[PDB]
Amino acid sequence: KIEEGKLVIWINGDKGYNGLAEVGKKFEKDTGIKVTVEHPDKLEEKFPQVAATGDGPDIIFWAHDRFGGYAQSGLLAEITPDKAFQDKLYPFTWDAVRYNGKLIAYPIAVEALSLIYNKDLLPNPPKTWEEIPALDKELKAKGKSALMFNLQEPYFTWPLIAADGGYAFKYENGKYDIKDVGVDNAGAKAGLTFLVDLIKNKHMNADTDYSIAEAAFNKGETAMTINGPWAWSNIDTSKVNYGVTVLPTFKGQPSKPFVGVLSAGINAASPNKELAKEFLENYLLTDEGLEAVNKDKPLGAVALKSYEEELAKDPRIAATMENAQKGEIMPNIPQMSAFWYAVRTAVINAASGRQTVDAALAAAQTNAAAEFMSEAIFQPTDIVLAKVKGSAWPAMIIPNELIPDNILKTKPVFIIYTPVLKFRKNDTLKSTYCVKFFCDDSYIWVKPMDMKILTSEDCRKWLSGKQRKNKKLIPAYEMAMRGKNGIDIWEFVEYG
Ligand SMILES: OC[C@H]1O[C@H](O[C@H]2[C@H](O)[C@@H](O)[C@@H](O)O[C@@H]2CO)[C@H](O)[C@@H](O)[C@@H]1O
Repeated sequence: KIEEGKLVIWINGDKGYNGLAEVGKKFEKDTGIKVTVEHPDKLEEKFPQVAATGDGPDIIFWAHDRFGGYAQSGLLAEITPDKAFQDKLYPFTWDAVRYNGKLIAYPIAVEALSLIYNKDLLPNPPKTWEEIPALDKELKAKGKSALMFNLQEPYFTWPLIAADGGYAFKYENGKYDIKDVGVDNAGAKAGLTFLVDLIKNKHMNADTDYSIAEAAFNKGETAMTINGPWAWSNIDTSKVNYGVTVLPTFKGQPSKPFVGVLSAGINAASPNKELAKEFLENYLLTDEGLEAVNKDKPLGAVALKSYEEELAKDPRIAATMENAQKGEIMPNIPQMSAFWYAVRTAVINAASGRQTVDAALAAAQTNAAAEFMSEAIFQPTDIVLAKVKGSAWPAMIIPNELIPDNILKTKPVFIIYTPVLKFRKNDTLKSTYCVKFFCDDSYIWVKPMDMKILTSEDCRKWLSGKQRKNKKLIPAYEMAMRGKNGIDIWEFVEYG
């Protein structure tokens, strides 16, 4: 599906993807390059499993917190803007997408959750979470409720959990300590206990989700919701008379939203990196590109200084920014998805009554500390199943140092092997690889989507079943069942 000459773009379903697709059409009009914007379910979960397959996007949009994990797994291409372009965006938005000294994406916009409230039902929103049980009593008498927001995603409940001292990873001396997790300390427990009590006393329901909360507020059934800038569009349509303001305090301390930077990363496996850079820098990251997206669904405070000086007059933006300053910029470290999943499970189990607050958070604490497992990155000397198309044939990835010069010339448009002989590793996925087939000795250039890692257990399973009835592939599989240790790759290149 991904192929040279075209762009496939993924962005989340709550973002202004029709607006983004209008920028895509402008790009297609001027350049002839087709742009397809998609918004699949669970895209932040899917990207790592399909980035190296034919089903990956060239460009992925998400909050920066997922991008450290992607980069550690080699899925993101390094971004290389000159000083002039960097000067166009705020420094702190670049740092959000800096990973191990490298720029790993283009920042787009800054997102924080705010308290949104119906100015008709409630001209004086509570400054404190504590006021809300009594406020809901009063509103229940009038056929309404005080507050509804998405309880299925920890993003929305984290500000309350963090208010009295909950945190993700301890930050000191400019680095995150991954073994110091603040998920089950007395503060986090206090905040999640408050949430569960709101449920128990019937002021909120445990299965309220994004669209339930959205419909409810937009129809005037609830005085308040908690949401981001992307949601202001549908409230405008509603003609609910609404304000956007600072989240309530908990035990006198501000709610502390995790702040996100919507960012666009480029798939390291993509053959369209230069096109992707042209689209992002020259079409999206301009006043008119960003405006088209923002008029579909508000971006928040954009990273682009020129367009932001316009947007910054909006009091809804100022409120976002105030909440952002009371919260934390999310870490981009690879441990973040394990943290999010751990806390997601904890909140859903506690709110539903399926587990206590103490036991839910204690399990989340240990889970959030699990060692991060990066996706493997195709390396030279790796043993693969390679498709000439052409049927899949066992082969070895050849390092550039060993590639016969004639074969180099046909290339598409350190691992220490020996004290003197070292192979530069692949830092990321590549758009093309030079492999050499076993018991065949021919070379080919392949895309990653046409390679699959081949283990020895893979070989046996093949050499044990009905697949062995295909005789021509037996010596191939049985050379590769040896593993890369059992093959002198210098010999294999030199003499077959
Ligand atoms: O709830 C966990 C989730 O939080 C954040 O996801 C946000 C995203 O940043 C926003 O742009 C918006 O779309 O809502 C999402 C939550 O529904 C993290 O970015 C994400 O990694 C995390 O899993």
